[PDB]
Amino acid sequence: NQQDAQINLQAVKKKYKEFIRTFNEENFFYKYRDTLKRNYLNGRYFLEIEMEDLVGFDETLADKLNKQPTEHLEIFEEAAREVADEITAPRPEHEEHMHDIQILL
Amino acid sequence: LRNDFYRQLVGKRILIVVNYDIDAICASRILQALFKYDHMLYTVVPIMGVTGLKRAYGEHQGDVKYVVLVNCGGCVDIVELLQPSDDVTFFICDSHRPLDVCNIYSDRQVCILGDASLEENIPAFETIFYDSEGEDEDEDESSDTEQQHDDSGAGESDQEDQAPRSRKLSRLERHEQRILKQRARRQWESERDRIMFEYTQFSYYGRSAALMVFELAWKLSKDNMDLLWWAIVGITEQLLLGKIESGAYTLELEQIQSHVSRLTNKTNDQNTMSASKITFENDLHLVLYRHWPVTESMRYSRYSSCQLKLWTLRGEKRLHELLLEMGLPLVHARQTYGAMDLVLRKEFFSMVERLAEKYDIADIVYGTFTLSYGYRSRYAAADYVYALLAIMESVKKHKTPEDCFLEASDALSRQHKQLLSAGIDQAKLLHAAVFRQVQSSLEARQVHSAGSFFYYVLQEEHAFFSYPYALGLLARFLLRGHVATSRARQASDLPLIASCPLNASEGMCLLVGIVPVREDSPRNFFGKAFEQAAQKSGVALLQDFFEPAVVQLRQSDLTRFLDSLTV
Repeated sequence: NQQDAQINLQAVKKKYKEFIRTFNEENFFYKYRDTLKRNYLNGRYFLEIEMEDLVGFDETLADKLNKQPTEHLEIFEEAAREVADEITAPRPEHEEHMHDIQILL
Repeated sequence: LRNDFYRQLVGKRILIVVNYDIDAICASRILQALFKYDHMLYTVVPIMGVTGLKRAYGEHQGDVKYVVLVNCGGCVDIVELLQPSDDVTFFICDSHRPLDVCNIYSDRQVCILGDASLEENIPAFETIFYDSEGEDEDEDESSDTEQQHDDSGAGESDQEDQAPRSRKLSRLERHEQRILKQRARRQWESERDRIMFEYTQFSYYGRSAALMVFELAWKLSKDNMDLLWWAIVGITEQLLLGKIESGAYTLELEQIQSHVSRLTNKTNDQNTMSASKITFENDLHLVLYRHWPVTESMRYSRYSSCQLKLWTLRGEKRLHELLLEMGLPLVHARQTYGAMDLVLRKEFFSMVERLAEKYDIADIVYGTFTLSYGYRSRYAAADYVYALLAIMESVKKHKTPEDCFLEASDALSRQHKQLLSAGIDQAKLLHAAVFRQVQSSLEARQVHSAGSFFYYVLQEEHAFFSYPYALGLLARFLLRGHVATSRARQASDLPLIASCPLNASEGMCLLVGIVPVREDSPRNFFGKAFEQAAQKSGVALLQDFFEPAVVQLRQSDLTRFLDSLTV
């Protein structure tokens, strides 16, 4: 973990993790949380995503996402399960066990 | 002013917003807003023509005293137009400015917002209606007509030595008892030199339709960002100083920025999603930098193209050579500008602005604004208006004209946007269908000069060119097209006409007038110029539009009318 750039942590640390909690418009639809949870409910274990949201969010990831996507698109998975397992808790008692998920582009 | 007269505005009204325009909707939706604000119910209207107007008032045969029309007025002594008007309050706010004087005078049922650095038409009524020659509004020596009529004591009154007014010179006879008529006509005609300078040689537009309206609603403490954008739309329509003039561009850089920059409601906390207050930047009238690749949108605008002549190959060769100096990749020249990678699509304009100084183009960059709703994407300055013009979609359902109007006014909200991309798409396909005819018509050598002008005629109907906006656009791409490369430098300056088939309307052969090159302030003859042949032979002509530069004929009753209209 060489915290200068291309680090294992910064992305997952908050950025990807909070992108979705932060993904907002009123009408209170415009997240990927609802879609995620309601997908989980029916055994789906995935969700759908764009690639021009980073322009909605930033100007850096994408020209880094194209370069080493093999890693970024699993940091996505890890961030996904940790940001979703908090909601797997209705209280701490009904994550009988976590589970693995697949992202889309 | 109406910081006093607006305080009249509480009772019932009718708010009419005359025939299709972007000044219209931008100027009117704000006032719809204003007027459901102070708890007034009112009436917005579609206008299909002056007859549409007259039937509209006919359908509103009440005594709605606060009648309102906007962006019109120069049609008649409109008490003659609108007889039952008794003391009814009308409001004119039109930038079609060369308007009658009887509408200006008669301070009864009209609003003289007369404010201009031209004090040139003061007695323009003091002799045409106020004087007359060989007239009946008079007395006779017999005792049966021994009553004093509306004695103006002028030529409007008798000419038989009965004129108590008109006290500049002698009474009985100057050289004869009816030299009254002589001097009457002297002034009449010697200053019809200036009356015919008005309204019978040339027309133009004036000022905004709705920036005055912004200042009106600014004095009531409204910082509606969106209203800045809507008025921006209203101006950027005919900001096109080649289409119809702005002029004030380098003065509104003070005006509007001063409206908006100085009052900074948040100087430190604005890095938020919704409607982060408008900005300003210096960019182009390149069509659609944003959502398309370069190489198609570097190709359908006239000014970028005509100076570099791309509808033939060689333009593409030099094009590629300047992409070379730019060093854009061709793939990148065929992915959407946003779909490009980063650094190129940041530095694009940064380089293009300075090293296009040296290669045949100087007049592409402008000053304008742009903003986000949110995180979807960053809409553009005019890509509304070029989506709007594509909504004038004259389908055969008969409802779609007024319905598309109503749709359009329901578009520029921050809400309805699934249609706005629709407008973009429709616009693009039409935009390169424009180009699709120029090669056909140029190199078929369809440029009929036929004397003192250039002239076009066409053969059947396109849904593009059913209506005339697309038609003026046709004429205004070919013209530069042909006159770049087929001429010496002598004859590049003559005007242009163009037929316009309407297979829909039983055969009428529509036309539009348009002007020669590179004279921004020296504008249309065609405020009246066509009407010469209308007098000389005269056949079923129309001037229905408050837009002047247009007619509608029969299918085939034009050519001899044209031969008369040679001169």
